[PDB]
Amino acid sequence: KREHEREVIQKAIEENNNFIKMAKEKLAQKMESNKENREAHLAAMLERLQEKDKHAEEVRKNKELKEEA
Amino acid sequence: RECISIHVGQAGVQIGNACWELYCLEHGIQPDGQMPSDKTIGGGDDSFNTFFSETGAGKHVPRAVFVDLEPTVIDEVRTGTYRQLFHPEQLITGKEDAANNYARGHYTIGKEIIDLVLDRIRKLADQCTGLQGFLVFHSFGGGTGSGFTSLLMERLSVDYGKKSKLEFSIYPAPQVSTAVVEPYNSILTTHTTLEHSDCAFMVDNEAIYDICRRNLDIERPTYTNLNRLISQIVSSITASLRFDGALNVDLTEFQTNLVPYPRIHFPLATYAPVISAEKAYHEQLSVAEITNACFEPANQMVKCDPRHGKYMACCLLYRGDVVPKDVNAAIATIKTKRSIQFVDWCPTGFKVGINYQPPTVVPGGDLAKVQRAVCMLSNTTAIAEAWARLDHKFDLMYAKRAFVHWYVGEGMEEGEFSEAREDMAALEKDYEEVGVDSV
Amino acid sequence: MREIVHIQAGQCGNQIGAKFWEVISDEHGIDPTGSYHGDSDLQLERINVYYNEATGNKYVPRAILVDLEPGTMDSVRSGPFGQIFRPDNFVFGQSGAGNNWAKGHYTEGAELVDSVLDVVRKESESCDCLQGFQLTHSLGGGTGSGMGTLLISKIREEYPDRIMNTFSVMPSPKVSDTVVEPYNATLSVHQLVENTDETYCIDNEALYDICFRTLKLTTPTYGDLNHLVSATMSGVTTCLRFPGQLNADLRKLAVNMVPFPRLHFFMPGFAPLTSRGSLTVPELTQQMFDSKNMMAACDPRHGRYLTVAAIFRGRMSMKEVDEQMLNVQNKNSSYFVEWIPNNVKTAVCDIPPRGLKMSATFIGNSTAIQELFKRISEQFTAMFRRKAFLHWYTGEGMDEMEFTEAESNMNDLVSEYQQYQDATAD
Ligand SMILES: Nc1nc2c(ncn2[C@@H]2O[C@H](COP(=O)(O)OP(=O)(O)OP(=O)(O)O)[C@@H](O)[C@H]2O)c(=O)[nH]1
Ligand SMILES: Nc1nc2c(ncn2[C@@H]2O[C@H](COP(=O)(O)OP(=O)(O)OP(=O)(O)O)[C@@H](O)[C@H]2O)c(=O)[nH]1
Ligand SMILES: [Ca+2]
Ligand SMILES: [Ca+2]
Ligand SMILES: [Ca+2]
Ligand SMILES: [Mg+2]
Ligand SMILES: [Mg+2]
Ligand SMILES: [Mg+2]
Repeated sequence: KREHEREVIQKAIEENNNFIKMAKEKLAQKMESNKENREAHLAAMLERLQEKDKHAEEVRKNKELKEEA
Repeated sequence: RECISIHVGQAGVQIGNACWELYCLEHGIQPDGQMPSDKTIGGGDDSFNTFFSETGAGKHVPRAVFVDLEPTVIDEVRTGTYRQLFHPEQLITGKEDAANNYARGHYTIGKEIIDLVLDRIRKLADQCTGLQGFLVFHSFGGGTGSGFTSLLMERLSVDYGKKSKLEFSIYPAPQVSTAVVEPYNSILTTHTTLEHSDCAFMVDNEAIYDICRRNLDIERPTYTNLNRLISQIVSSITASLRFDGALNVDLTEFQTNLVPYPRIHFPLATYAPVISAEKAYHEQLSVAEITNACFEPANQMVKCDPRHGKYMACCLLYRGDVVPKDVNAAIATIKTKRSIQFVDWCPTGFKVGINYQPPTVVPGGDLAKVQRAVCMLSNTTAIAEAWARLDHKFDLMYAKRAFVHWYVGEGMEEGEFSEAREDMAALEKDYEEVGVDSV
Repeated sequence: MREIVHIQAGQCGNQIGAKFWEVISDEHGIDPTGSYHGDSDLQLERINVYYNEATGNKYVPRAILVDLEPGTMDSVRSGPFGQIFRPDNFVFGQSGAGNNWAKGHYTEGAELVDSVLDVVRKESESCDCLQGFQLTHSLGGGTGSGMGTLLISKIREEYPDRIMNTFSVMPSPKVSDTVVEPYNATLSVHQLVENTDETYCIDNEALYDICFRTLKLTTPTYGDLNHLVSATMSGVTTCLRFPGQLNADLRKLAVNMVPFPRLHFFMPGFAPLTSRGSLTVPELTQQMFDSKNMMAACDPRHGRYLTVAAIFRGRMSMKEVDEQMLNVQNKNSSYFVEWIPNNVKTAVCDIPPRGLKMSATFIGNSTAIQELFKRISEQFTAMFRRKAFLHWYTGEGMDEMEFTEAESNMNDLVSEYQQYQDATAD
């Protein structure tokens, strides 16, 4: 019985420890996946407006080249 | 044997403001923290010390933390009548709220302040000879109440493991809802937190709103009216921890007698009597009368019909002029009524407790000071009606992906919305499985 | 704490925007000298949302005034509150755009935009927590329409996590004879669809019809039209300027009002609208939801409401308001999408506007707003089919395709509004 009693308290400890680690792990990847997403959701949003400056300069360039009366 | 309260968002903070005001009046603590009746200065093992710490100067400081992502709400506390009661480090505020967005409260704005909140919590814990668990007050619907609370619950599971966490949640109500996306925030927080909370007491604002109108003749209730009434339920539950008595429950006891299965941990509270001073006048109510009032659907705290479900466990907390003989007879009658159905796997289905300190009313309130009152915490399958209503509202919007962009713009993926909804689908199924009669 | 930076471009933006500051300054007890002459302490609880504080307890609007015709600037300085505006926040041009969108967006506005952003940067750095920007401007002119949308894109570039709100005034043949207005509007809508979180559509065709049909002004003036806008603008911003918890800041408003990012064009409404030569809660409620009180020239009963925000002002029975909002919603069930539960939100402010005892402002995201964009696409395509006046724009560097893309994108937006107007729950 005393052997069983030690096996039981040890299980309880292993129960708690696994709860912490599944928690710690699940939180860490979910905050990391989220980081990637919001980075890419900004990275591409401002690569969206380099095309709007590469086009802003393109327009202003086509005017001066039209000023060649 | 100590508990730490955490109040999150406007709803949690403003609820705590009412609860701690009531605690001080119940224990005779003045707004400056002094309790004259306490003769053990700077410390003690008194029952009220489970919720109050002490300083050498005789001050009694709540073992609480207030957190909001914008300072408007907590600043009232910092300047209100009870400003001296709390140490400045206990009150924590950011500068930009979560904008009714779970994602902002969990990822974008929440992460900015989570570490500070845990550090202040840890300083409270280090002031403990033995810590039972945490009491978390918040709202399902707000951006901070849902998003940040879920982050805090997950972090608490790491720093403290299986230590008890109990929630007091505010179920959305259109009567006072200030957000269209509240269904999204509630399904997401429930799913994220579902495996971290050992017991969650939901309060439907609509139920409180109707009770205040009907029982207290309040023609157009306000959060102040509602919050005081919530405080009575919170006071009754904590009364067994704050007041010294032989017939008390503690966090471990009534958890062990209310929750049959880990996911089935959502009881609905009922309080009685809720009466106005005019009607109380020349009208005193018996133990049996308030006991019967707990099973009447009108007095419930979540809009649902327990008659159309089955009880799995009832916890009856009496306080005031209550004698054991009266309590035993009242519960004896309930066990004869067939309109009150218990599952067939719960023969013994009543946890009972008595505290002898009478209920207290804040001055200027609407509730009458009664001699005896009772709070019943019942785990009935009828609560699933609440999940069904909120899941349907989730489905209507999600079918068209309405408002989802605000959440994706803050980093989330559509997967989290289906993942969370499937979890609610399983929970709705679990609540019907447990209600089926055994083979 | 929650600070908003106001910007106003063009003659229209500066005149409707000048009235805005006269009205709200009165509501908060601020006189043209920037001093507080008020009685109740709710006038200052949130004064810092729109006003900077300086030494001597003087309040200065957080405003930036812009135009490519310097004459405009003097007009504001001479106005009733012209001396309250911080003088360095005036950013004037040289010549004027001549109702040419391309000049304001690409050529003359571009050379001036960087000077504006410097004032923007100075104002934003003195904010404890900036929440966003609001722009007042017209879509028919050349400066507010072209340079306004450019300033939006450049601000979003430098402050991409703040809310961009606009009060955009929309051309009408009934109010101005300029022939290229359909071009400028269709080009600005193409911009505002991508770069603003929420846009209050002010339509002069609706303002003129209200001034003529309801107020019996046979010859309305911009002073008459702008009296309507100032009442609307004061109403749709009172949740932001006074204590409350419904749509209290610009982002919380956007999250309740914008189910889809492109469908952020609102239909403002105000009540009452009574002639000087001629009120209960049930009446206010019915009037708000009447088409004749909409500042956009669209009939909400020709479409469906995705979301609605109603603001009540004055001393009144809150219980009476709750009933009437419930009554009007379920008496008009068919005009609210069934797949967005509880999409009508109601706020109440104790302080009424000047001159009235009870006011009601209406903010509606309705699929009927497509009637307006269809009016403009009709006018736009009428001239683009023949390429009339198109040399004004290609001469500044633009290509004909930017016009087709702006045309097609507006037509896509109209098609999108119809998609959700016809959507079912099951
Ligand atoms: N019972 C009660 N409910 C409240 C109270 N305040 C807000 N609520 C509810 O909380 C929900 C909205 O969440 P809030 O608490 O206001 O928001 P928050 O927690 O501060 O988070 P943010 O919106 O990001 O600031 C709604 O369903 C309200 O009905 C309150 O004082 N008492
Ligand atoms: N309601 C109202 N509309 C105006 C006002 N001023 C101009 N508009 C409208 O604005 C459009 C023309 O734009 P303007 O503001 O005059 O032009 P701008 O933005 O100053 O640009 P440029 O004059 O070309 O340099 C027309 O459709 C007019 O009807 C005003 O004071 N009130
Ligand atoms: Ca003591
Ligand atoms: Ca003491
Ligand atoms: Ca005119
Ligand atoms: Mg808040
Ligand atoms: Mg016991
Ligand atoms: Mg001009």
